[PDB]
Parts: sequence; C-alpha cells; structure tokens
Amino acid sequence: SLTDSVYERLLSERIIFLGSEVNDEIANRLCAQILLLAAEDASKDISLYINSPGGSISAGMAIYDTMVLAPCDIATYAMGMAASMGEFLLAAGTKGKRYALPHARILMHQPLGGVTGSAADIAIQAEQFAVIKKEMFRLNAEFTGQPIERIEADSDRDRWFTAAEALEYGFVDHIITR
Amino acid sequence: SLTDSVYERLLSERIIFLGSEVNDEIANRLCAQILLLAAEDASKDISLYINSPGGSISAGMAIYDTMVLAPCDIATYAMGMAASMGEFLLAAGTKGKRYALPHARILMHQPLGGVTGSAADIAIQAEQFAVIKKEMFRLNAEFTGQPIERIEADSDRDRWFTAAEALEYGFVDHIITR
Amino acid sequence: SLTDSVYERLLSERIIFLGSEVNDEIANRLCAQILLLAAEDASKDISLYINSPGGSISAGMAIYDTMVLAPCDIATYAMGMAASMGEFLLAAGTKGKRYALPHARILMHQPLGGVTGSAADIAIQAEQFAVIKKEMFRLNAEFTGQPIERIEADSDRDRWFTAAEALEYGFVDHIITR
Amino acid sequence: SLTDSVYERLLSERIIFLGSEVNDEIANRLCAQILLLAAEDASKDISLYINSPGGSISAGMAIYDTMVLAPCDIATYAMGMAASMGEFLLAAGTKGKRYALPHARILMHQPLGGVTGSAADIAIQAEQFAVIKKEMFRLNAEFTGQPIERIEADSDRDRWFTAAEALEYGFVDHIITR
Amino acid sequence: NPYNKLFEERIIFLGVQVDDASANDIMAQLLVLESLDPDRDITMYINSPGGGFTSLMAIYDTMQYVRADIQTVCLGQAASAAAVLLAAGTPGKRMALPNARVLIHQPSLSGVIQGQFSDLEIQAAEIERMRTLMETTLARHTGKDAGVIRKDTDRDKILTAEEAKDYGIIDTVLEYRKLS
Amino acid sequence: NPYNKLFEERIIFLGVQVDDASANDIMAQLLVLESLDPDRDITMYINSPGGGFTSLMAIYDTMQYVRADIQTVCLGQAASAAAVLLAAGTPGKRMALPNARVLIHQPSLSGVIQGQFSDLEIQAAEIERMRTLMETTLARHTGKDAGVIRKDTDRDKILTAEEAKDYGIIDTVLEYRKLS
Amino acid sequence: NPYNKLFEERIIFLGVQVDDASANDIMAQLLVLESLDPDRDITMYINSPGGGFTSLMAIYDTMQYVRADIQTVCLGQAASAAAVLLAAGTPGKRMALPNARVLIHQPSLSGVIQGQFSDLEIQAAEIERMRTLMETTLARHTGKDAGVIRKDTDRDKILTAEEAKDYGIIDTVLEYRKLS
Amino acid sequence: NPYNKLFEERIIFLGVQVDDASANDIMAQLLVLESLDPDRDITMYINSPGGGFTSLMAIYDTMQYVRADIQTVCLGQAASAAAVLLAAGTPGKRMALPNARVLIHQPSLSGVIQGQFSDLEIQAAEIERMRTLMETTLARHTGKDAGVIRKDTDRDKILTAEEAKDYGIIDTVLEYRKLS
Amino acid sequence: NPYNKLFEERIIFLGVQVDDASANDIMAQLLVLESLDPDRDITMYINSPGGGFTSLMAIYDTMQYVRADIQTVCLGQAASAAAVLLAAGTPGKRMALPNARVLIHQPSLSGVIQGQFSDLEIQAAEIERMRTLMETTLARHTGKDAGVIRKDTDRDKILTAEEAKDYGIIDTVLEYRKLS
Ligand SMILES: CC(C)C[C@H](NC(=O)[C@H](Cc1ccccc1)NC(=O)c1cnccn1)B(O)O
Ligand SMILES: CC(C)C[C@H](NC(=O)[C@H](Cc1ccccc1)NC(=O)c1cnccn1)B(O)O
Ligand SMILES: CC(C)C[C@H](NC(=O)[C@H](Cc1ccccc1)NC(=O)c1cnccn1)B(O)O
Ligand SMILES: CC(C)C[C@H](NC(=O)[C@H](Cc1ccccc1)NC(=O)c1cnccn1)B(O)O
Ligand SMILES: CC(C)C[C@H](NC(=O)[C@H](Cc1ccccc1)NC(=O)c1cnccn1)B(O)O
Ligand SMILES: CC(C)C[C@H](NC(=O)[C@H](Cc1ccccc1)NC(=O)c1cnccn1)B(O)O
Ligand SMILES: CC(C)C[C@H](NC(=O)[C@H](Cc1ccccc1)NC(=O)c1cnccn1)B(O)O
Ligand SMILES: CC(C)C[C@H](NC(=O)[C@H](Cc1ccccc1)NC(=O)c1cnccn1)B(O)O
Ligand SMILES: CC(C)C[C@H](NC(=O)[C@H](Cc1ccccc1)NC(=O)c1cnccn1)B(O)O
Repeated sequence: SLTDSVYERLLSERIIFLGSEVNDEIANRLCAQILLLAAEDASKDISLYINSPGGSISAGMAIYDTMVLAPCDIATYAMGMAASMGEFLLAAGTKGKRYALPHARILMHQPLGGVTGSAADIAIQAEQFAVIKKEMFRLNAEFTGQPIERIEADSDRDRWFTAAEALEYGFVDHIITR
Repeated sequence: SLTDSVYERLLSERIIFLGSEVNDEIANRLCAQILLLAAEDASKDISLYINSPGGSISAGMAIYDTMVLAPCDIATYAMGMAASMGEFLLAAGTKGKRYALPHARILMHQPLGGVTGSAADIAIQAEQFAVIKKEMFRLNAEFTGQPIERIEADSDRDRWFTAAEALEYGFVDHIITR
Repeated sequence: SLTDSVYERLLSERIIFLGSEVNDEIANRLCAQILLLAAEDASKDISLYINSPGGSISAGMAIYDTMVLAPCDIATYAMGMAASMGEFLLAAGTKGKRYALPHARILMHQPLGGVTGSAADIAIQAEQFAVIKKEMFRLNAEFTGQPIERIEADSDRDRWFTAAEALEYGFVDHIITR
Repeated sequence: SLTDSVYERLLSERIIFLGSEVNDEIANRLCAQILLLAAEDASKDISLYINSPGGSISAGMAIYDTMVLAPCDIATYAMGMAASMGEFLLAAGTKGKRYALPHARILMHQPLGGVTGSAADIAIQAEQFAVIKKEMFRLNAEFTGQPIERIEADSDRDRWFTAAEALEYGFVDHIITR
Repeated sequence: NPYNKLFEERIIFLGVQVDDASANDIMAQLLVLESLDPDRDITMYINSPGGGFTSLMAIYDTMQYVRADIQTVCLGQAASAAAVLLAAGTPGKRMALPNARVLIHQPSLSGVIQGQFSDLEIQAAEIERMRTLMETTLARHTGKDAGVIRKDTDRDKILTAEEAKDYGIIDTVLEYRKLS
Repeated sequence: NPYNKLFEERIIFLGVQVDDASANDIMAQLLVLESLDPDRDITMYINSPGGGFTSLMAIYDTMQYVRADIQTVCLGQAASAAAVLLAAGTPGKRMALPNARVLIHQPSLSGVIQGQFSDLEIQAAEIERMRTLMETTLARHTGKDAGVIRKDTDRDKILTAEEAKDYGIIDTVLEYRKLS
Repeated sequence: NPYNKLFEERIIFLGVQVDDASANDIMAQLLVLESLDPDRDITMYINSPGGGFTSLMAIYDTMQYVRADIQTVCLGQAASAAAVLLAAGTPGKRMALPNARVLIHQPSLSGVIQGQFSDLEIQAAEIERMRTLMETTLARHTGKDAGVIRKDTDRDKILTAEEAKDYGIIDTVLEYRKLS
Repeated sequence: NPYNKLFEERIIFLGVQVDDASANDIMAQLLVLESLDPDRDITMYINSPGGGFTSLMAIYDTMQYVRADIQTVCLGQAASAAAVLLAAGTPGKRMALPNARVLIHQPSLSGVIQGQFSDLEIQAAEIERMRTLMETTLARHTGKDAGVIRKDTDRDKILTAEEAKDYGIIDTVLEYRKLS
Repeated sequence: NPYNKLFEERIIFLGVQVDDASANDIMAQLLVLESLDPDRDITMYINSPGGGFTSLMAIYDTMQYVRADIQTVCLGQAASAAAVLLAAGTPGKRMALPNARVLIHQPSLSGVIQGQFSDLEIQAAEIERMRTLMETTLARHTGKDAGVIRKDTDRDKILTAEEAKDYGIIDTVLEYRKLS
C-alpha cells in the first residue's frame, strides 16, 4: 500500500505515528517501531506524531514503557488530537521534546471502562480501576509537573486543551511555530 | 504491510510478539517463529514481548511447549498487559529472563470456558476443566515458585498485578529500568 | 504476510502446520505441502505440527492419504491441541515419529455430523455415518495399536488425553523432553 | 500468499487441485490451469487432485471439456472427497489414470438444483433438468463403463463409495498404495 | 364490526392475500352461510392479489360445493387466484365494479424450491398440473378453451372490468347505483 | 370508541395508508352504511398519504357504487390515491379544511419489479393504464381535461385547500364553524 | 365467529400447519365434541400442508381414540401429515372436494440435526421408524401394502381428489351440491 | 373455548414446550382442580417436546403434591421433561395412545453457559444433579433401577407406546374406543 | 382463568423473571389481598429464575410490608432474587416442594455497564451494597451470619429442598399430600 509505504519512509526518518485509537494492534506496532529504531540507532530521537482519540490504558502503557526504556529520546508531537491515552503518550515524551502543533487539541480525562459479571468480579474490577486511575493520574502528574490532586480534579470529566493550554498545563514543552 | 515488515525486522533481531488474544492462529504463528529462530541459532535468546489479554489454554500450551523445547532461552517481556494465557506465557519464560516493563499489568485468573451439550458431555468437560485448571495452576506454581494452593486461591477470580507485584509474586524476574 | 513467510521458511525446513480446524481449504494446503516436500526430497522427514481442534473427516482423510502415500516419513507433533481429526492425523504419523509436546492435549471422540433431508436421505447418511465411524475407529485402532472395541467405547463421547495418556494409549510414540 | 505459492509450485509440477466446491470461479481457474499446462507441454500428464464436495454442473462441464480437449492426459486423484461434480471430474479422467487414494470417499448422486418463476419457466427448467440429468448420467455411464440405467438407479439419492467401491464401480482405475 | 354486519347480510370479503389462513376464513364463512340458508345468495366481494393455488382451490371447491349461489363482485383487483375465484362465482352473478382490474396469469413458485432433479421433476409436473387445472377451471367458467387460457395467461393479462366481462371472468360490469 | 360513534353518525375515516386492509375496512363501512340508510350522506374524513392503485379503485368504485352520497372532507393530507378518493366524493360535497394539503401525482411502483422484458412491458403498460385511469378518474371529478391532469400530475403537485378547490378536487374549503 | 359456529355443528378445521399448537387445538376440539355427543359425526375439514410427525400422530391417535366418527374432507391440500390425517378419517367418511390435492411423501427433518454419529444413528433410526409408522398408518387406512406406500412416498406423490380415491386416502370425491 | 371446556371436565393439556410459562399454567390448573375437587382424577394430556428441568420439577412436584390423581395420557410425543411428567402420573393411570412416542434422555444445557471453571464446575455438578434427580424420578415411577435409567437415557431412547409400557413410563397403551 | 381463581384463594405466582413488570404485578396482588383480608395468609408459589435486585427488593419489602403472612412455596426453582423472596416469607410458612432447587448467588450486572471510572466506582459500590443488602436480607431470614451468606453465595450455591431447609431458606420441605 502507499499509506504503508509513506509510513515506512518516515520510519526510516525515525518518525512514527500514533494515528488512530490506541488498541493492542497498533500499540504492538508502535512498540515494535520503537524497538526497531532503538536497535538501529540508540542516539537519534524518535518522533512520535500523535493524532489519537485515546484508547486502551495497557496498550498505551505498553507504548509508554517502550518509550521510556528506549535509550533514545521520544519526541512527541500533538498533531490535531491527543485525547485520553494519546494525551498520555504525548505527555509521556522526553521532557523538552514534547511538542504540540498550534491547533492540536489535548483531551485529558479519567479512564473509561466497563463493569461486568458478579459483584465479586466487579469489586476486583473496581479495585483495579482505582489502581489504573491512580497510576494514570500519578504519571500525568509526573508528566505535567502538576499535583495528582490537580490531575484528579481536572480529569474527572473531559478537560480539553489547546496547544497553548497544554503548554501551560505541562503536556507539551513547546509549540512548533516554523 | 508495514506492520508485518516491522515484526519481520524484529524477528531478525529474535524479538517476537504475543501482541493479541492468544487464539490458535497467532499461537501457531508464534510457535513457528520460535521454531524458526531456534533453527537459525540455538544459542541466542528469543525475546517474547507480551501485550496479551489472554486466550486459549491449548493455544498458550502450544506456545509454552514451543518455548521450553526450544534449546534457546525465551526472554519474556510483560509490555502493557499480560493477562490470563499471556500472564502464563510471561511466567513461562526462562528463569532470570522474565521481564516486566514497569507499568505493565499482570492478570492471573482461573481459566474461562463453557459447558454445553448433554450432562454426560458436561461431566467430561468438567473433569477436563479440573485437569486444565490443575495443570494451569501447577505450572503457574512452577513458574512463580509459590505453592499451588496459593495459586488456586489467588486465581479464583481476577487477580491483578503491577510490575512490582508480579516481581514479588514470581511471574517476572526483573523490572526493566533503562 | 509475515505469518505466511514464517510458515514458508519452515516449509523449507520440511515443517508444516495443521494449525487450525481441518476444513477442505487447509487440508488441500497441507496435502499440497506434503506433495511438494515429497517432490523435493523423498527421504527427509516432514514434520507436521498439529495445533488443531479437529474438523472434516474427508479433509483429514485427504491429509491422511497424502501422509501415507508420501514416500518420506511424516513426523507428527501434538502441539497444544490434537482434537478429533487433528488427533487422527497426529496418530496417523509414521510409527516411532509420532510426538506429543508435554502439555499438548489429545481429544479422541466419534465423528460429528448432521442429518437433513428426507428419511431416505437420512438413512443413506446414517449408513455412511456408520461407514465413516467404522473407518475412523479402525484407523484409530491401527494407529494406537488397540482394539476397535476399545476405540469405539472410548470415542463414544469426548475422551481427553494428556501427552502421557496419549503416549500409553498409542496416539504418539514419544514425548519431546529437550 | 503461501497457499497460492504452494499451488503454484505444484502447477510447475503439473499438479492442479479441485480442492473446493466447484463453482464458476475455481472452474475457470482449473480450466485456465489445464490450458496453461497443455500449452507448456502437450505430452506430460496433468495431475488433478480432487478434494471436492461437488458443485455446479456447467462449471464441472467446463472443467470436463477442458480435461478432454487437452491433448495431454488428465490423471485424476480422489483425495478425501470426490462428491457430485467432483466425483464426475474424478471419473472424467483419462482411463487408466483415474486414481483414488485409499480413504477417499466418492459420492455419486443425481444433480441438485432449484425451480423458480412461473410454471412455463419451471417447465423449461424441468426439461433442462432432464437434459442435464441425462447427460450427467450418460457421461457417468461412459466413465464407469456401466449402464445408464444402473447410473440412474444408483444416483437417485446419495450413493457413497469407498476407494475400493469406486474401483469396482468404475470411477477410478487404481488405488494408490505407495 | 362492519365485517360481521355484512356477514349477517351474507356478504363475504376475499380482501387479503389468498393463503391458507384466508382460505379457512372464507370456507368457514361459506359453510356457515350455507347452513344458515342454502337458498339465499352469498355475496363474495373480492379485493385480492391472489395467492397460493391450494388455498385457491380450497376456496374454489367450497364456493362450488355450497348450496348457495356465490355472487362474486370484484372491487379493485382480482389477481391470480383471486381472478379465478372471481370467475368461480355463479354464472350470471359474477360482477366487477368498473375500475376493478382482473389479472390472470399462470401459476408460479414463490422463491426457489431446492432439491434433487427427481424432486424438481415432481414439483414441475405439479406446477404444470396446477397450470393445467387453473386453465381448465378458467375454461369452464369463462367459456373459453383451455388452450386459449394458456396463451392468455402465459404472462400477466390484466383485464379491466369490461375486458373481464368480454373474457368471461365476470358476467356484468356492475353499474354504480348511486341515487344522485 | 369514537370511531364507532362517528360510524353510527355515518362518518368514516380514511385515516391510514390506502392498502387492501384499509380498502376492505372502508368498503365494509360504506356498504353497511348503504344498507343502514341509502339516503343519508356518508361523511368520509380523509387523512391519508394514499397508497396502492387497486385499493384506490376498490374504495373509488365503492364510493361511487353505494346509493348514499359520499361527503369527502380532507383533513391534513389527501395525497396520491387519497387525493383521488377526495375528488371521488359526491359533487358539491367534497370539502377540505383550510390547511389540508392535496398531493396529486402519477402512479408509481414501490421498489423494483424484476422480471423479463416481456413481463416488464406488461407491468409498464399496466402502470401506464393505471396512470391513464387515474387521470381519467381525476378528469371527470375535477372537471379538467385528462391531458391537463397528465401535465399536472407529472410530478408532485401539492395543492392547498384553496388550490384544490380551484383545481376541482374539492368543492368547498370547509370554513371553521367554531362558535367563539 | 364462523369457527365457533361450525364447531357447534361439530365441524373442525385442520387449516394450518400441523404443529404442536395446531395439534392441541384439534385434540381439544375432538375431545370436547366426543364429550358433547359421542354418536354424532365430527367433520374435519383439512386444508393443511402437514407438519410434524408427533403432532401428526397426536391428531391421528385422537381422531382414532374419540368415540365419534371423524369425517375428513380435504379442501385444497392435504400434504404430508395432513394427507395421513385425511386418510385417518372413518372409512366411508373420508372425502375430498374435486380440486383438492393430496401430497404423500416420506418424513423429513426440517433443517439439519447436528450431533455425534451415535446421536445421529438414533435420529436416523427414529426418522426411519417415523417413515415405517407413517407407511403402516397409510397401509391400514388406504388398503395398500406398506411396501407400496414406501415406493409411492419415496418422493412427493401428489394425488388429485380422484387419484386419492383410487389410492384409498379418501373414500368419495365429494360432489358439488350447489342447487343451481 | 375447548381448552376451558376440558378444564371444567378436569382435563389439562401439557401441549407446549415445558418452560416456566407453561409450568405456571399447569400448576395453576392443577391447584384449581385440586381446590375444586380433590377426589376426582385430573387428566393430563401430554403432547410436548419437554423443556427446562426446573419447569419439569415444578410440574412434577405439583402433580405429586395435589390430592387429585393425575391421569397422564401421552398423545404424539412425551419427550425429555414431558416423558418424566408422563411417568409422573398416578400409577395405573399413566396412558399413551398407541402411536405416541416417548423420548427419554439425560438433561442438557441449551447453548453454551460461559464462565470461569469454578462456575462451570458448579453448573456441571448441577446438571449432574439434574441428571441424577431425573433418573431417580424415573426410577420410582418406572420401577427400574436408577442405574438402568442412566444407561438408557445416556442418549435419546425413543419408546413407542408399547415400549414405554414395558419400560414403566406408562401403565396402559390406551386402546381406541371408537364405536365403529 | 386459573390465575384469577387462585388469586381469590389468596394464591400468587412468582412464576416469571423478577423484573419491574413482574414486581408490579406481585405488589399489586399483595396489596389487594392485604386490603381484602389482612389476617388470612397469602400464598406465594415461586417458580422463578430471579432477576433484578430493585424488583427483588420491591417484592421483598411488599411481602414484609403487608399485614398478611406470606406463605412462600418454591416449585421447581427459586434462583437469585427468587431464592431471597422464598426466604422472605413468613417464618414457619416458607416451603419448597421436594424437587425444587434453590439457587443463591451474589448479585451481578447483566451485560457491561460502560462509563468513566468515577461512574464505575459508584456502580461497583452499588453492586457491593446490593451484595451486602442481599446477604443481610438472607441473614435475618435464614438465621445464618451475613459473612456465612457471603462465602456461600460467592458462586452459585444450588440447594435442594432439603438443603434449603437446613440452610434456613425454607422452613418445611412440603410433603406430597396426594390421597392415593
Ligand atoms: C487513557 C484514559 C485515561 C482515557 C481513555 N482510556 C481508557 O480508559 C480505556 C478506553 C478503552 C479502550 C479500549 C477498550 C476498552 C476501553 N480503558 C481501558 O483500556 C481500560 C478500562 N478499564 C480497565 C482497564 N483498561 B481514552 O481512550 O479515552
Ligand atoms: C489462561 C487461563 C487461565 C485464563 C483464560 N483462558 C482460558 O481459560 C481460555 C479462554 C478462551 C479462549 C478462547 C476460546 C475459548 C476460551 N479457555 C480455553 O481456552 C478453554 C476453556 N475450556 C476448555 C479448554 N480451553 B484467559 O484467556 O483469560
Ligand atoms: C474426526 C472425527 C472423529 C471428529 C470430528 N470430525 C467430524 O466428525 C467432522 C466435523 C465436521 C467438520 C466440518 C464440517 C462438518 C462436520 N464431521 C465431518 O466432517 C462429517 C460428518 N458427517 C459426515 C461426513 N463428514 B472433529 O472435527 O471434532
Ligand atoms: C454434479 C451433480 C450430479 C450433483 C451436484 N451438482 C449439482 O447438481 C449442482 C449443484 C449446484 C451448485 C452451484 C449452484 C447451484 C447448484 N447444480 C447445478 O449446478 C445446476 C442445477 N440446476 C440446473 C443446472 N445446474 B453436486 O454439487 O452435489
Ligand atoms: C395463478 C394463480 C392460480 C395463483 C398465482 N400463484 C400461484 O399459483 C401460487 C403462488 C404462491 C403463492 C403463495 C406461496 C407460494 C406460491 N403457487 C402455489 O401456490 C404453488 C404451490 N405449490 C406448488 C406450486 N405452486 B397468484 O398467487 O399470483
Ligand atoms: C398516484 C395514485 C393513483 C396512487 C399513488 N401510488 C400508486 O399508484 C401505487 C403505489 C404503490 C402503493 C403500494 C404498493 C405498491 C405501489 N401503485 C400501485 O399500487 C401499483 C400497483 N400495481 C402496479 C402498479 N402500481 B400514491 O400511493 O402515492
Ligand atoms: C410425511 C409426514 C408424516 C410428515 C411430513 N414431515 C415430517 O415427517 C416432519 C417434518 C417436520 C415438521 C416440523 C418440524 C420438523 C420436521 N418430521 C418430524 O416431525 C420429525 C420429528 N422428529 C424427528 C424426525 N422427524 B410433512 O410435514 O411434510
Ligand atoms: C431430560 C429432561 C429432564 C429435560 C430435557 N432437558 C433438560 O434437562 C433442560 C434443557 C433446557 C431447556 C430449556 C432451557 C435450557 C435447557 N435442562 C435444563 O433446563 C437445565 C437448566 N439449568 C441447568 C441445567 N439444565 B428436555 O428438555 O430435552
Ligand atoms: C443475586 C440476586 C439478589 C439477584 C440476581 N441478580 C442481580 O443481582 C441483578 C441481575 C440483573 C437482572 C436484571 C437486569 C440486570 C441485572 N442485578 C441487578 O438487578 C442490578 C441492578 N443495578 C445494579 C446492579 N445490579 B439474580 O437475578 O440472578
């Protein structure tokens, strides 16, 4: 395909794309792209451009752990939409290299999920939803440099950001003005 | 495809991916990848990165037997999610080489299934569910180095683990902190 | 595809896979792979690794006849699941070369089917179901080295086997303990 | 695909496959394969292995006419299932070169169809069903060397054959016992 | 209920598709009105697209079996089985209101009847027998030859009320009797 | 039931889509009220989007056949077949309340009628006959030429109550008789 | 209701597909009319495509169990189970109106019954027992040998009313008793 | 209604699939007839393919709880739960008409019950308890050992009326009492 | 109607799935019978798979609110909410017929309730409150500790009638009172 070819040629330029809903399929695709680019050169930065409506936490945590444990810096680029998990992976970039394009939008909100099964199953799901929520908020606290109480109050429903608002909140470090 | 190409280039670097629900299709894909990499070099380790919500026991037992009977060590990597069968195959790695990325989540629970047909069919299914449950718990006991009574009590419903909790429980041997 | 490429590279190493439900599509794929490998070298063994939930009798009989009439030996490998027709094709391997991986499961049961149409159509289907059942049981008797009366009593419903139980019953000849 | 590649490599060895329900799509595929192999060498035999549940008469008559008008002999191979049209095309092979693998099953029955539309349309369909039935029975009479009255009585419902029963009836000429 | 009031005045609607549920409703209404009075005329107002041949001949035989004369009046359409039931009325008592259409055509199988060719030969000999029986039924009621019915019902022959009178399906184009 | 109370006051609703089930309900109600009293006017309140042509002409003929005069009053819409049934009332007794719309258009086949071209030639000669019969029916009831109806019903011609009075579909835009 | 009026005149419709809901309706109507008067004839008008074998033999046994004679008259069709129920009437009292068809055929499973071959061997021994029981039932009621029924019901054998009389399924082709 | 007339003659139909809606209908009818007269026999005509085990044992217990004797007569089929309810009648009062079939088989789960293996172990211990309870219920009513019921109901065992009498499910193959 | 006859004898069926429509039917029947006579016992025959917790506690409170004693008898099954309603009867007046099963289990959400984790924390605190309230309700009615109910209803605990008597869900395994 052409669309796979253009992504392949920017993979050669160490530019990868979180360009859809982060499910397990494209997370393992992005994790493999980060591992492949860290195997090629451990020094040159990986540009992760993020046009993402969010998605699975563990799929995004797979990308986040692959971003951190890569020895090269992951420059993240809010391109249009960095919502939910794509917001997270945007703010998960290397400090100083988290970039928002000027009309990208950043959506930070508490994680979505579902409860099902028996009451003992749901109580375990609730305990794990409280663990996922706390780790999503602690890492967003670590990314933005803001307290977890502010992250918890702001993510309680959908909190939208412009590139300038995400700059002052701490998701990104610069706004690209070429 | 690009996603098949990036997995192919890390297959050259002996990095394979349990990146979806382990059904028979990707288990035979992973078993063939372990056989192919053991045929190339029987000494260099295979890195199995696991972003998996679990799946079929016999598909995972196919991967597990292919992991053990490969003469090379299978380094397993909890990447985001190692749940159910993906938890099992994570803990099924070579001892000392079972790794959890720091924000990966490990879900250990008793196997899921279904009963159907006549009462004599279901009684055979129940006997085989008791055999599958005992072998899933004995091998998780062998992996984690913990008693089968603790594995049976903890897997009775969904038991979630962080990377640190899976480290102290015995699913993994280290947490990657590059 | 990568999954077709890894199966192609083990086809070069004479390793083929009964890795799904044996329908007519992958049986003709496996029959063509046995014919192609017998055309390359009539002396080196074909490794048939079987992760199969069973399937069509005539599709499996197509594989079975292609296995026998190949001049080279068909080493069969129970990998995770050898059920129904995949059990049959496992036990259909060359004697001494039928292998079970230690946590593979072997399911032997009488064939499944359906009756439909008029009573004269169903009576013909029943006569042919009795012919298929007798030939499936006689060949399982020939494979396992056990009487057809024991095969008929044991296959009456689902009879599950471990690798050790399939070893003593006669489906496989060894358990791989590398 | 690999499955297209393995069929391509046996197409180089003049081995083609009636491996599904004979509809117009794979009949034109098989007719083109017979024309291509007769264009390569008009002397070497084409091996048509048949694992087929039957199908369209005119699609099978397309294959049958392509088999006869090919100057090279069409060796037919009952592999698992030769039912209906696949039975027909099995018995349509060159005399002396119609082979049944020993556990292949041969199903001979009168053609299936449907009546629809007005009574004058159905009366034309019935006249053409009587022409198709007579030509299917006359050619099965010519193939098996048995009278059309025996073909008509035996095909009235589903008549199943083993490889030995299809040998004595006349669908095949030998049973492969390598 | 105006259906029950007309039934007490010995008036029956063939107003739906002629299937077995509709046929049983007509046959019950015909046999009650025969048992009420076998001498008074039953009026069968027919507004129907037709339907199944068995339910046709169930109504057809019951119309001919009952001692009461059946006044068939077509209203809107008497198509297929309903055209035959329109022609099945008592001679001299078959009407159609002037803008009712009468569609005659050969029988047809709805959808596809699958099966072996021996089964299909029987289904085709049956739909040919259904074709011949319809044409013979339309022969004795329209006064035309059954071969004339066969050529005319080879495809859809929609008649007006006047054209169905000339064809013999009805006997009188029923004039409007409005007082103004 | 207010439907039954108005029926006892000789008031009928054409209030649904004109299909064969609706047509049989109207024709039963028209023929009961003819048998109750053939001299008193039947009032047919019409709120309908129209429907099938056969069920149109089933109601049309029955409106013209019964001895009682049919007062058609349009309420809301008299579209397609229902506009023809609105025009089918007794002359001088066809009303529409002032904000009722009257949609006249040529007949149409709902969906696609498949078939051989000989069958389609007959289906097209029939829908042309249905077109000509509708225009002839609207000719004698609106006082306009059938070629004028053909040019006007070539597409949807929605009339108001006043415009349907000038067209001849109704005879009186029915004034509001509220006492306050 | 004309169904209830005919039921008071001891007339039952087998007018739908013979399933368990239809069978329970027939058996309740047969056992009430037995309890009303066991000496008067029950008339069973049959317009049915047949149906399930159990609901067949539920009606069959109940027709034979009740003290009243069962007059089976076929109207339109008696196919499958309904042909057997038509033949199941009291001898001398089995009728068919002249254009009723009678379809006899061997039993069949609707759709595909899945299962293990041991289960399918039992389902096939049952449908063979259902085949043999139908042919034995049609043997004692038509006067023909059960092997003759087996060759004739091997596929669909549609009989006319005259052909079902010669076959023994009915006893009299019921003449039209219309007075005109 | 012939259902209500037979209910006044203390006759109940188990005529549908034995589910909770059917069970509540039977239990209401059994407990009304117990309250009407506890000494007269309740007749339970059974034409049923069976159904749920709970609705089986709901009807089973209610048949055994009421003071009135339950005359179970099988008509057509008494399959699964319905065969057990047929055997659940009062001893000496369990009938089957001669061409009724009686299908006994072990209980089964319809479809697939998903869940964890601890949940499935309980669902399997329950369907084994349902299997053992059915065989124990069929033991005390047929006079056979529960291990004999287990070997016989391992797959479908269809009995005729004579074979269900020898098995002990009914007590009398109910002879046809037709006067002619 | 046998439902209405038993209702006049103060007998109520909990015979369907316990949802809000079923709960409103029970609560209306409980409050009418309280208003008819608050001193006579209401009998609640329970054949139910359970259902919603709100409709459970709607019936539960209404059973406890009415002045009349509630005789709960289990017939076939009392599963989930229905087991709690079975235990919700008046002490000494809770029965089960001997082959009725009693399934107790913790509450469950049918399907998946989507939402934000703050919404899911509330839905989980509610299903935990529903779990605790069910166990507290089963504590005061079975005489067992609520922690014993929690360990026993952790998965499906199917009791027989005898096992539900020992557990405290019923008070008497209701003996069969058949006279023969
Ligand atoms: C990243 C967080 C904070 C916000 C949203 N992400 C989630 O919460 C996602 C949305 C999602 C995606 C795929 C499948 C199911 C659910 N939730 C989860 O992945 C999830 C939910 N519950 C437990 C564990 N993980 B985003 O996708 O809108
Ligand atoms: C690995 C175990 C402990 C946990 C879960 N795995 C299972 O139990 C899986 C889930 C599954 C996957 C595909 C199809 C059907 C069922 N269960 C099985 O494979 C299974 C169930 N019953 C008998 C034999 N195998 B995991 O997928 O959540
Ligand atoms: C191999 C035997 C002993 C066991 C099972 N195999 C069968 O019996 C298979 C299952 C199946 C697969 C595809 C389509 C239809 C049916 N049955 C058949 O192929 C079959 C059934 N009846 C007549 C002829 N063949 B296995 O698939 O569970
Ligand atoms: C070859 C004959 C003798 C037996 C069967 N073949 C047919 O009769 C096939 C089955 C089929 C396949 C595809 C589409 C429609 C029908 N029948 C026809 O092709 C057919 C039917 N009626 C008229 C002309 N051709 B076989 O497919 O079971
Ligand atoms: C032409 C007259 C006699 C009747 C017309 N159609 C038929 O003959 C009907 C059309 C129809 C209706 C309902 C269901 C199935 C088929 N044909 C039959 O009933 C029929 C039934 N069995 C075999 C053959 N034809 B009418 O309905 O268009
Ligand atoms: C224009 C007037 C006469 C009627 C309008 N439509 C028609 O003429 C209707 C539209 C319709 C309604 C229901 C089902 C199928 C088709 N045409 C017909 O009924 C019709 C029927 N057979 C052949 C050709 N047209 B109205 O319903 O829009
Ligand atoms: C031939 C006579 C006896 C009856 C004909 N068909 C049958 O025998 C019926 C056809 C049918 C009807 C409804 C649902 C399922 C199957 N066969 C059966 O009822 C049946 C039931 N169980 C096993 C085997 N056959 B008739 O309905 O065409
Ligand atoms: C064998 C006798 C006792 C009853 C037969 N089947 C059963 O036992 C029934 C079959 C059925 C019916 C409706 C819905 C679900 C399952 N089994 C049950 O009711 C059932 C219910 N819960 C757990 C286990 N089995 B019969 O219906 O074929
Ligand atoms: C355990 C007893 C108390 C009740 C059982 N189940 C429940 O608790 C029911 C199951 C159910 C039924 C219908 C619709 C949705 C959910 N749970 C609830 O009603 C429910 C409602 N809102 C929140 C949480 N649970 B029973 O129905 O299996």
